[PDB]
Amino acid sequence: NYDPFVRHSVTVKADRKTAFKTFLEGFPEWWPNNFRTTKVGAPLGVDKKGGRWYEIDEQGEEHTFGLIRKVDEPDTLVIGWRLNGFGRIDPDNSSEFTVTFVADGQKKTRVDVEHTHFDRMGTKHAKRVRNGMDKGWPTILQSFQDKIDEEGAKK
Repeated sequence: NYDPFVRHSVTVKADRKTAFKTFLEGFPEWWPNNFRTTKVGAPLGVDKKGGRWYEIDEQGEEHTFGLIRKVDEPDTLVIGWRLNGFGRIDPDNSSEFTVTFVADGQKKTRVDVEHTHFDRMGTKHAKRVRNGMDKGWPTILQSFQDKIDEEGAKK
């Protein structure tokens, strides 16, 4: 991905409702990278009323934030990139990925994320992305589907 286009696809075990919940409404409460404090797992994570991904930073609530331009219910989320591992550099502006949750009636949901702007824009752009995405974002998706599995049929 990212060189041509970057796409995220996960399979949710309990409908688009839980996919959206676990992706937006619950940012820092699952089991991935989002469990570390002031990294991506402080008592906040995502702001529903304003539309941005950020946590309460220890220095004074001044965290890099995910640029939500569209919060379209449990369906689609168009957000610009922020930062994951807290050990990486990102512009906190462009990137932009359209999160498309494709609902499966049997309480299943395949999300297909179209991401194309910042990372695609060449070696160094994608290189600064890889600086801390590699052990975060893909891993987020794992624990993401895993806690969703809990909400669905793990228990």
